[PDB]
Amino acid sequence: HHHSSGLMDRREIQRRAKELEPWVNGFEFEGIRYAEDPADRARAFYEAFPGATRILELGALEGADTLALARQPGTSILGLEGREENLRRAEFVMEVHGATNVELRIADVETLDFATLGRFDAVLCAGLLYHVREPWALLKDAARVAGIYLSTHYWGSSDGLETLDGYSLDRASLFAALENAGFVEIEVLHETSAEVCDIVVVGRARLGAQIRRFREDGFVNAGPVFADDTIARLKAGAIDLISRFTEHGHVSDDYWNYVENEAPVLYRIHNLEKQDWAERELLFRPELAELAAAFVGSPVVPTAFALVLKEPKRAAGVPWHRDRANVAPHTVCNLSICLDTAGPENGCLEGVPGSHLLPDDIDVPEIRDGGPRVPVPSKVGDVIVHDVRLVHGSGPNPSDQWRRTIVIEFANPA
Ligand code: NI
Repeated sequence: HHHSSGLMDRREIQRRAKELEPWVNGFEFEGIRYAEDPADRARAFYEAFPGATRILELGALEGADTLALARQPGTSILGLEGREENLRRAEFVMEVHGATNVELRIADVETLDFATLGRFDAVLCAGLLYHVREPWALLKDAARVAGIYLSTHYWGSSDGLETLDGYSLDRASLFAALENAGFVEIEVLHETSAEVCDIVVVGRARLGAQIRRFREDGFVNAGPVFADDTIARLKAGAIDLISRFTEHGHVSDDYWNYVENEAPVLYRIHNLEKQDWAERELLFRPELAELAAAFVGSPVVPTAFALVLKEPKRAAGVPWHRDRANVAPHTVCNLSICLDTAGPENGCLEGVPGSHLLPDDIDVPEIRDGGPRVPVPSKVGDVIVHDVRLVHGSGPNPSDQWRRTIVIEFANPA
């Protein structure tokens, strides 16, 4: 009757499950109760954060929620646990279900330097905020690593919960802790009583909302990234390149130019990383690939470099188009380091929101004239991120100002 298998054998699953006793929530697997709704909350979690490929769970006892979040493909999970018993139980659960895309670490979140972990797309704080003696600092530490699925409790109001370090948690001190942490975009999904109450909120800080709009609209002004110096060096090198055709007498296949009397107008420097640059190293700065990584996916590689130029007065517009249409949405993005201030009357970016989520075969003039054609204002230093499927264009620059921009294409190696 024996000497056979199981549909790891269920006998061995029973042995190692009984070996790690006691279990706090038990352990079931394929129907059988071995020891005495995470998938639902996980689907809600990905409904709140759709493009998450680098999630970080906090307080992953037994890995119940961890396994749930690891179901979605292309996902990498780091789960931190305080007690090593629960850690070995969770490691066991991952071993059984075959979740090879999960790392479980033993770490106390109360005395942990959160900068060591890195940057994460989303953070799951499921039922532990009411275990720390100062939860606001926990939320702040969460903000340093762009979105949180918080599921916690709160206390009515009437009874005075003193006033400790600026916070009374009640509801006011909760939303004030999330606000002071950095999460400016808060959405309550589920929630009251005179004493113990429950609440489940979603939080997006700066860069997080930028991800939301980049996914919905297809383009975002993600502000600056560099800490002084290198941007002005990029501008100086760029003007150093424009002076080759203008001030000197340069000519090559990468100086794209186009009637009578007036000199040919230069509008694009193709293959910018390959040209004679003293500052092309700045094209490989980690902040750029890190930003494009935060918007697209974690492993990003720069695929194309270019320098688009709007000369003063003479510069004409660029027709509306999609850069590439043979890729899935939210897969390849363009970053645009704006070396000059750009306004609607200066030849700045214009996009049709949501056009990146349209089919492959389209008629560009219909999408263009249909609209809306919304402009993307930018200051010198801002970085514009947009999807390659986005239908985008601009008008001409008839004013005295230049309008120079560095465009770099970041894509997933797949
Ligand atoms: Ni384009």
